[PDB]
Amino acid sequence: PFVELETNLPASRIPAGLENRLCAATATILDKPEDRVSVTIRPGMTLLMNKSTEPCAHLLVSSIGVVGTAEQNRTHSASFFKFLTEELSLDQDRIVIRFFPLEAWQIGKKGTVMTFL
Amino acid sequence: PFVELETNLPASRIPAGLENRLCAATATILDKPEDRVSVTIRPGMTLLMNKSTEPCAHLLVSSIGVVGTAEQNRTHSASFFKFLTEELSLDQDRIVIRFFPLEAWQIGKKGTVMTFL
Amino acid sequence: PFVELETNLPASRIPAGLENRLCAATATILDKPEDRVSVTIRPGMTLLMNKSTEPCAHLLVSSIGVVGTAEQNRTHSASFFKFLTEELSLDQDRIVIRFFPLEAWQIGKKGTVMTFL
Ligand SMILES: *c1cc(-c2ccccc2)ncn1
Ligand SMILES: *c1cc(-c2ccccc2)ncn1
Ligand SMILES: *c1cc(-c2ccccc2)ncn1
Ligand SMILES: [Cl-]
Ligand SMILES: [Cl-]
Ligand SMILES: [Cl-]
Ligand SMILES: [Cl-]
Ligand SMILES: [Cl-]
Ligand SMILES: [Cl-]
Ligand SMILES: [Cl-]
Ligand SMILES: [Cl-]
Ligand SMILES: [Cl-]
Ligand code: NA
Ligand code: NA
Ligand code: NA
Repeated sequence: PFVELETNLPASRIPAGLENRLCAATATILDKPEDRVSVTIRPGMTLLMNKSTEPCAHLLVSSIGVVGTAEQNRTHSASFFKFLTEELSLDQDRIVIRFFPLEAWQIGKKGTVMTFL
Repeated sequence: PFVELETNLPASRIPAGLENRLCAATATILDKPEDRVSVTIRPGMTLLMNKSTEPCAHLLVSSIGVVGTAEQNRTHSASFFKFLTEELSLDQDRIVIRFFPLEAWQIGKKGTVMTFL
Repeated sequence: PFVELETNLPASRIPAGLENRLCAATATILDKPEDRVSVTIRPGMTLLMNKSTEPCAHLLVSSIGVVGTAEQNRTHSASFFKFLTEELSLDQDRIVIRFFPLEAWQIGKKGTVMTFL
């Protein structure tokens, strides 16, 4: 899986180790091996949500066949929201998630793609 | 909708309130409620366009069923281009747009997904 | 094509001209005109890979009908990996690639979309 957290919060205001905790949370929420989860945090960007620029964040979740249905994404969202709101000290209205399902043929590792690994 | 503007222009060189104006422009161009439009600006990144690193920008537009056909995207592009070129003081050749259609099941809000809202 | 390199390496530690060289490498690897290749580099972001935050990078490759099959992506990956590992001084285990196929109708240029150009 790939998890990206983009926020208008400055790096300094972002809880140390958030990437680690988020890595773990992801593996659990999506039920994928922790050591294959990639976390990326882009802090200090300019963000506007609900015509407001108070602190807020976007969470992008990309994974293979686990985020392709409103069914499971609802469950995921709940978990992630619970995680982020807590960690970042933000209210639900200041967090949005986007799920992108992927396929092994589009993921490249060790000079090839998942498909041949 | 989700609008992301990534540029090699420094934050300082980016017109104050651009996110607000872009938020409004988006709602109009795509005909979606203004209060549900998310704008993100990543300034000061390294960008190369046409083997050149002079100022330029990328606009990413994600929305539900309104950017899925060359038909409507042509209309959108025209509007967005008119907006950006003006605002950013860039020529057409220094701006590129990418449209990504989305589906409520992949958008998470308030601990669930659009699908159940 | 669109190539994005996101890394936890600081801008200063990123080899001067990397975008240019990467632009060229892309055109070659994907066999698309060099002057239509867009390169973006986001340095100094927070990245965790294999539960580790040592230097690492993500490469996102978006293009029209050339990165849609494990077949060709394997070839691409090999090339890109060879390029990045070399340039960035990173081992294979610290680089991940993601391929996103696109369609002219979703790419906007000169106030319209590729489709009408
Ligand atoms: C998330 C997970 C993976 C992956 C790769 C190998 C084995 C398990 C999981 N790849 C990309 N993103
Ligand atoms: C753009 C628009 C929306 C949205 C959500 C609720 C009601 C209207 C529009 N969501 C995501 N992106
Ligand atoms: C990559 C390549 C192109 C493009 C545009 C015009 C002519 C050739 C190639 N567009 C977007 N990304
Ligand atoms: Cl920051
Ligand atoms: Cl902001
Ligand atoms: Cl996965
Ligand atoms: Cl800046
Ligand atoms: Cl630049
Ligand atoms: Cl929408
Ligand atoms: Cl940096
Ligand atoms: Cl890091
Ligand atoms: Cl292309
Ligand atoms: Na951070
Ligand atoms: Na800005
Ligand atoms: Na750079």
